[PDB]
Amino acid sequence: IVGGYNCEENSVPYQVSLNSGYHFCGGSLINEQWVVSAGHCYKSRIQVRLGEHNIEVLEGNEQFINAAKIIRHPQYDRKTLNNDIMLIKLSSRAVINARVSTISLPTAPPATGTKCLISGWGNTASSGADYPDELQCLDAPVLSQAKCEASYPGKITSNMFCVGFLEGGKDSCQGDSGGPVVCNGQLQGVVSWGDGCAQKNKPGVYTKVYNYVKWIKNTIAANS
Amino acid sequence: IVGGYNCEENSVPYQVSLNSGYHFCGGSLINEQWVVSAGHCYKSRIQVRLGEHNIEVLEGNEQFINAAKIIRHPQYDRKTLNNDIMLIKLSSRAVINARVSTISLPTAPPATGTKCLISGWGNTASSGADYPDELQCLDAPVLSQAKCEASYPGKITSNMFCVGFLEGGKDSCQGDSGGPVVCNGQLQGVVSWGDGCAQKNKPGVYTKVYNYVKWIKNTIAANS
Repeated sequence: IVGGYNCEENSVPYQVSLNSGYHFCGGSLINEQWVVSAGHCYKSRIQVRLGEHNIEVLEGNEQFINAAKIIRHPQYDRKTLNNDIMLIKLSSRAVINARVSTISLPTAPPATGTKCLISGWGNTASSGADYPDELQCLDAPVLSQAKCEASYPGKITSNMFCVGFLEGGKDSCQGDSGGPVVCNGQLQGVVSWGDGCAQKNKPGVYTKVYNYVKWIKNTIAANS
Repeated sequence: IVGGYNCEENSVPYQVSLNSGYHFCGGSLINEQWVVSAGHCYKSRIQVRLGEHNIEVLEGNEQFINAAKIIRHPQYDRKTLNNDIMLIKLSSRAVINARVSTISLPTAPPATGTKCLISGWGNTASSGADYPDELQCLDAPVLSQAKCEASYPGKITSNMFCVGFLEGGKDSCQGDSGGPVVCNGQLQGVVSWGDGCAQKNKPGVYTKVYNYVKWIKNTIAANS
C-alpha cells in the first residue's frame, strides 16, 4: 500500500497472509475454514497466517494453518488476469475471536464512489523497495468502469473494477495481491493488478468478487 | 545546497532568485507572471531574476523584473514557519523560452520514495560559508512523514514534509530558502527550514505545496 496508513488495532481481523516461508500475498478470511485470494498468488503448498499485525513480530494472536485445498478459478486467465480469484480451504478451523474473524461477501456489485478499505503488507514506495512491518490500510473509492476502461484500454473485463485515485499517489503495490478491498462491510475486491504503483491515471485493478458469489458458496459446499 | 552538484544547462529553467539588493532567496516560476517562494523571504521590495545560472556572471538569458505584488499566505506563522509560502506577481510577464520556463503545481502530495530535485545558490558549506556561482542541484528522496515527524518531534505540521537523507551530508542550506523541490515534473516543495545543513538525522523541512494549490490559483485569478 503506497500512500496508506498503519491499520488500527483489530480494524482488519479478516486479513491473512499467504506464505511460502515468508508472505508473498494477502487474502481474506470469508469462512472459519476458507480464505479468498488472487488466483495469480497460486502455489502448490501455502501456509496461511491469521491474526498478524506486525508481520515480523509475533504479538500473540497469530494462527499458522496450512492450506488443505487450493482451488483457483477454473477459467483463470494467466495473461489477462481474468477471473483472478482463488479459494483456500484451511486444514483446520480458524479460531474466531476479536483478532481473527470473517468478512461478508457482497450482496450487490461495487457502487461507484463507494469508500473502501484496502490493506496489505505490500511495498509502500512508488519506486524502490520499502516493505512495511505493520499492516497498511488505505481508504479509496470505487471508480466508474469508464474511468477504469479508459485507464487500461482493452485490458478491463467485467470481472474487474478500479478503486483508487486517477491522480495517483495512493495505491496498492507489489506484495498486496490477494488482499481485501472491503466496502460497507463487504469484500468487494481482491487486489489483482496495476500499471506500476500509484501512477497518474493508473489506478489498481481488482477482481469483482460479486461475480463469484455463487461459485464461492458452491465450491465451499462441495469441499466441506 | 550541501553535497549537491552544478545543475546541468537548461535543467532548471523555472529557478528564480529573489533580490532586495542581494540574493537572499530562491523561487519558482509557476505562471508567466507569478513566482512562488517562502513566506519568510518576504521583503517589501523584490526584484526577481529569471534565467540565471552563474549568479555572478551574466550569460545572456537573464530577465530582471520587479515584483508588482508580494502576497504572503495569510496564515503564515513566523514562529512555526507554518504556511511558509508566498506569491509574487511580476510587473511584466516573463518571456518563456528554453531557459525560463514554468513548473507545474503538484496534482498529488509527496509520495515517499520519490526522487526530487532541490536547487539553489545557497551556502554549500555545512560549517562556515561557501557560496557557489553556479546553481547547485541535489537529488533527494521524499522521506516518510513518520521519519519526518521524528526528526523534528512536534515541529512538523501537515503543511510540511521532509526530503533528504537521515545520514546527513546532502541538504539545502542558508540562501536556498524559497527555492524549488520538484518531483516528477511538479513543484512538491518550497525550501523552508531545517536544523543545520546536511545535519545528521535533522533533514530539510519543506512547505507542502500541494495543500496550497487552490489558494494559489485563486490568488492569481484574483490578481490578474
